[PDB]
Amino acid sequence: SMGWLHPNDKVMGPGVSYLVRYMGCVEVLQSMRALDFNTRTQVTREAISLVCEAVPGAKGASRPLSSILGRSNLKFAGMPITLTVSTSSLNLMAADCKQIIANHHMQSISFASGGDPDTAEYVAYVAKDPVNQRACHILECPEGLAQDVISTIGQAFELR
Ligand code: NA
Repeated sequence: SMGWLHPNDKVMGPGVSYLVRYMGCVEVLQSMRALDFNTRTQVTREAISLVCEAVPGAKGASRPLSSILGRSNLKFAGMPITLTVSTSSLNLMAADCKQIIANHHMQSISFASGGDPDTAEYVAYVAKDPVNQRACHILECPEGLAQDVISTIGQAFELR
């Protein structure tokens, strides 16, 4: 119930893997450091809402915070992946266990959070990549794993 869930060497070395469902991303148009924590949390909650209302079968299924949240990218939304969380990156690998959906360098991650009780299986993180710029990426996790994922993302960030 307290503290990191995995040995530090594991997170620093190969990373920790999870099976989750990538749910797409939502462009983020302000630096997270310019916003208060409560606002950061609202942005992630709303990004989760945006993707869940579009992607069929999403467990969590005018808009607020349109100054901060922009367009959705649904190209890879709904796809099962292996997420590998390490000190180098968040690595997102497709169901063939070959194709890389995304590899978000850890140094590019500027916020991570869960949802609320209605979206408790979701993880949101704000990253940069050359495709999506600053965007909020959404993962739908199996029961139990969302908090593990969020904790381990922090562990990786800190150990980097
Ligand atoms: Na390493």
